[PDB]
Parts: sequence; structure tokens; C-alpha cells
Amino acid sequence: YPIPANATNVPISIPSRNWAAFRGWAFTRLKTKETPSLGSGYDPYYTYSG
Amino acid sequence: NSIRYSELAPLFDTTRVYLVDNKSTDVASLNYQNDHSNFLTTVIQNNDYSPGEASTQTINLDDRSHWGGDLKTILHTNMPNVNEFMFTNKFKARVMVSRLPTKDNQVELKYEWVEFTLPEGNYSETMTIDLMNNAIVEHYLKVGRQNGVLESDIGVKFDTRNFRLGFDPVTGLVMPGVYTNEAFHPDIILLPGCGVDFTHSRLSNLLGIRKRQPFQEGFRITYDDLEGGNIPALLDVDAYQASLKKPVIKPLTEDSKKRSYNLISNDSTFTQYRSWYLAYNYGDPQTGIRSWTLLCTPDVTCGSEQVYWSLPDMMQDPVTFRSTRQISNFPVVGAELLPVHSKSFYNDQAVYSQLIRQFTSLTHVFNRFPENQILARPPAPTITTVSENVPALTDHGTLPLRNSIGGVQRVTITDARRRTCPYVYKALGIVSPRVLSSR
Amino acid sequence: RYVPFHIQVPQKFFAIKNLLLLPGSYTYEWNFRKDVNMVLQSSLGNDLRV
Amino acid sequence: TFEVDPMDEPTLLYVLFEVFDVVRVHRPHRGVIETVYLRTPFSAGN
Amino acid sequence: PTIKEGNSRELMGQQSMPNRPNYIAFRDNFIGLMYYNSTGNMGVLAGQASQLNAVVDLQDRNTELSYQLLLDSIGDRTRYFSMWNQAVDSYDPDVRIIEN
Repeated sequence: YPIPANATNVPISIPSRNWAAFRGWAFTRLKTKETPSLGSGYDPYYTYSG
Repeated sequence: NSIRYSELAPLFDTTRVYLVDNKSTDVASLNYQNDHSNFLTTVIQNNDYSPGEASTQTINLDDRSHWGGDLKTILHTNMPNVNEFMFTNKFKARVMVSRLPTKDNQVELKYEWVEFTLPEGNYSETMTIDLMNNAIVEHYLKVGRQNGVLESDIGVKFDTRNFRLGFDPVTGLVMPGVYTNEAFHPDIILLPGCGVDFTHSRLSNLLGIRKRQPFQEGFRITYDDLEGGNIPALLDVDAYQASLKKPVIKPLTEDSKKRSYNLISNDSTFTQYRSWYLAYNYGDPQTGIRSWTLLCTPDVTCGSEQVYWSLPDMMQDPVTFRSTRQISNFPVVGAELLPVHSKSFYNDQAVYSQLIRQFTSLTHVFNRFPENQILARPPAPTITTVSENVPALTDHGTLPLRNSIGGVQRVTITDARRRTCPYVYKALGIVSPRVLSSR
Repeated sequence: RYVPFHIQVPQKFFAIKNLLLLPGSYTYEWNFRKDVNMVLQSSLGNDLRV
Repeated sequence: TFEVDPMDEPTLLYVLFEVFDVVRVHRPHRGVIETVYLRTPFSAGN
Repeated sequence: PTIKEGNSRELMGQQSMPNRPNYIAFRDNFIGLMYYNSTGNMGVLAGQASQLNAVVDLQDRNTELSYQLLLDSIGDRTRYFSMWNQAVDSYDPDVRIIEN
């Protein structure tokens, strides 16, 4: 989920779900500038290489 | 002896095993490299979690049983009449390119083969054959004007107007006027240095010329096999039944258009034009036309060529099939019909083409030869080829299924050739299994 | 720039890793991400494909 | 109810939920594989 | 100093700034070479009899992050090897944190 400029407060909302097990949580940050929502080779969005 | 699904309630008998498309529409990593042809729909429509994420999940036929079912195909692979991916947009044929004074007085016979490109998108019979004439108008000017040939021995010319309903059997040629111009079979003009190659392009089942055996590759009607009775001509379009000479002897050196008309200078009946229709049913068939080629009612697309659709993960192999899963050789589950159902209408916007259809679009690109009266705008039959695209309902046979279905079921479109089809939006498979016998 | 060089290249899925295959008859199918931008790193952050 | 230090560039806050996805490599016949996967804390399994 | 490109006296204050250092080869331990979490064309393992697959990936899944996090236990990922870039992208503690 994207977080842009001048919007520092973004939560997650998911409907009723039947999940059974759970080990815990781990979150960190990724940039849209240095990678897109990838699932293929050919993507014109990727203009960086860092 | 029920089914299995993720953390919900099973049912009793006659339950489902899905191939739904909606969950495959939003995901960025199921279909992003390949098209709808061999994409990855989840077996799963899990409404009790985040949409399109239960990918490792599969609706399972129990380890207890070995069931059997059917496949649903609602296909929308709409292939147009003229495109790069179907055999109508290229043909390799002999055009006259080069003519220049080299030695004393004699003209050298020189020949080359160069590409042809046509506008793609049209469907009509008064437009498919019409823009194959454009291939000529485009060639003999770029290479063949400064270094080559005149508007006389025009090769690779695609016609439709008939020739042997002009031959009035009295002296030889047409006595008062010109060739016939109504509803007849489409055929091709070939001249001293010309020959249209069909099987090189696989243009047999479309234009007008077909094979008895669409198996051999190497087409031959290159002004070699076409022989019997040559193409009628005009003797003197200006003198029969007007002034009295019986002008059957003095023919077509001095008339309406002087391009050294292919009816030889002071001849009786023989014209240099060697075409397809002239000796099929009219004359002697042995080595000529009927033996290797045939006359047929035209179809817009290739017809009904057998397509090899599958949802293979679920049916291990129905009766006689070996498995290799990527996009080279998908295991077949039967023969289906691709949505290219031929439509033919009766109208007369094609018969009347010599006056209206030539002038409607104001350009010199559609046609460049107006009234030479052998090589011009094609006038199609009363019953024309109309490319109509409609989602048609057709399905496979019957076979038993797998023990485990596997995490992802792959919806397959194996079209005309064993590869991807570019133009798709629909790809489904509503499946219902049923009980037979235990293991 | 121009290099003739060869190496054995990876396969990293959990399912495939420490598996001892039984004898018989099998099939093994793969693909590659072809875009130059994503496959190779940059030490300043400058594009290759672009 | 997430809160981060002031944002400047468009960035995706990558959050992992600890899910559980395991296989089992079946071989009833020599050459034939029976496949079954399961991501449980994500409505997936069997 | 000045625009003149052919010949000029006024290129006396013209100096030399070297280009920014940057090197391009394989991403650490062969990462990003093949697709991981990309099932347009999947890493399918089938059989001459077997119809089934071995890859069932999604955008909500990690496979790129796996081969470094689990491999953290089997030695420190710094040791010198040429095939896989077994020494992993690591900043200088002297450079990022300034020792002024």
C-alpha cells in the first residue's frame, strides 16, 4: 500500500478472515521510486537501478 | 464422499472445482508477462479473505476417490480478417523491377523479389482483395520507376471479375465490347515474369484458390500449370457493328488505352494473360487446373480449424495424453471451435463496383489503373465474405480427473497454431465432478 | 562492456531445495526476467535500460 | 493505527504478516508426483 | 569560463572533476536473476505422466527475501566466494556513521 507526501497516517483495513495460526509481525519501508509492483520482466515504470 | 476447501463447510455429491477469472483480474503477479492464453487463474474464489491471494490453495477431490467431470469454455479470441498473426498479410510473388538499355536494341529479362505490405483492419471481399492490389501500386514506383518497368506487364495483380463469360465463341475474342463484370469467382492475372505463391503464405482457403490436398507445400500455377484457352480481349473496341472491314484481324494496337495491350500486335485470339479460371471446368482437365487446385465458395477466415483448449491440471490425461506444462506443448483435452463462424450475406454493393466503389474515397492509393479493362478494382460476387465476431458456445468430451488437482490450474488457449492468441478478455471453466468408483 | 563469461546460475524456492528425486519420467520448465534494469545492480543509482 | 516519521517521497510501507506455507513431496508411482501446498494464516492449504 | 569550443585563451580556469564511481554486475548472491513471486510464466515442475506444478506464487508472498534470512544461520554472509556474491551489500560503518 502506498504512502505519499503530506500523508503521514495510513492504516490497514481487512474484512472478516478465517486465519488460524500466527507467529507475529515484521514491517519496514520500500520505495516506489526504486521498484514498482513487480510480477513480470517488461515494466516501463522501473527507471532506477539502485 | 465429499470435496475439500479452506476452513469452511464441504458439501455431499456433485460439488464444484473452479477456474474463475475475477480473482485473476486484479493481481499483479498472476498475469503480467503472458496474456489470457496461458495465464494463472487461482482454482480459488476465497471470499473469506483478501481478494486474489489464496494461490497455494486448491479445491481438492478427496484422496479417497478418483472422480470425473467436464470443462466449460466461453471463448472470446476474436481474430480479424487482415492481421500480421494470420496468413493474409504477406505474400511473396514475382514482380517486374528492372528495365534499362544495356546493350544494342534487345530488352533484357530481369527479375527480383521484394516485400509487400497492406493496410490491416478491413474485412470485406470488396476490400480484402482490393488492398492486395495496393501491394503493386506501392512497389513499381519506389524501385521500378527510376530503374524499371512500365504500366504494361503488371504482375502480382489480384482480380475478381471473370474472364470466360466474355468469350463469345464466334471468331475468338469479344466482338463488340469488353469482359464480363458481375457475380463470379475471384481469380488472379499472371504475366511474362510473374507467379503468385499461395502455400508460402497459406492463402488457399480464403481468396478463391484452394487445394485438393492442403498438405504439400510448394504452389504451382506460375504461368506454367495454367493452360487451355487464353483470356479474351478486344479486337477493336471502336469498329464491330459501326463502319463497313470485319475488324477481327486488326485488334488492340490502336484503341482506348495504349499500353502495348497484351493482345499481341496484329493477332486473332491469343492474349498474353494467363489466368486461373480460363480452363477449370471449361475445356480439358488433366495437368492444368482441376487436378491440383479447385473452385470453392469463399470463407472470410480459415474456416473451422481445430483448437486445443485445456484446464490440464485437473484432468490427468483424459484418454491419450502426455504432460509438459509450459507454453510449447500443452496436453490436449479434445477439439473445440474457435469463434470465427463464417457469415455471408446477400447484397449488391460488390457487383456494382465499377462506378461507385472506385470513386467514393478520393485518392490514388486504392486504385491507379482506371480503364485499361483487365487490371482494375475488384468487384466481388452477390454473396460476399463478412467477418463477424460473436462469442460461440462449444465444449469438449468426457474423461476422469486427478487425485490432487494442484495449487494452480492453468487456463489454456491453444489457438490456430500452438502458441498464444493476442486478442482475449474471456477465459473460464465452471466444472462439476461426479461419483463413479472407489480406488 | 563486452564479455564472454559463464557461471552456474540459481534456483531458490523452498519446495525445490533439499529434494532427493525418485527415478522415472519428469518435466522441468522455467523462464527468465529479461529487463536489464532489474537484473543488475548500480553503485550510484543509474539506469541501464534507459 | 500506524504512524511514521514525516513523509517526503512516495513510499510503500512493506508490512509482513507471519503466515505459514509448507509442501509435501508425494511419490505413489516412480515418476508421478502428487502436489499439495498450504499457506494457512492466509486462507490457503490442502 | 566561456562558450568557445574550437580555440580560446579563456579556458584557463578549466579544471578536472572525475566521474562518479559506479559498478554494474550481478545483485548479491545471484538475486533477481530469475523470477520470484511472478506467475505469468511460473517455475513449473511437471512430469511425463504428472500434470501438476511446483510454483504457486503471489504478490503477497516472499521468495526473494528468503535466501538471505534463512541463510543467516549457516555462517556469516561475508565470506569470499565468486560464483554467488556471498559477501553481501554492506555499508562502511566509518562512512554512513561519521567518525568526526
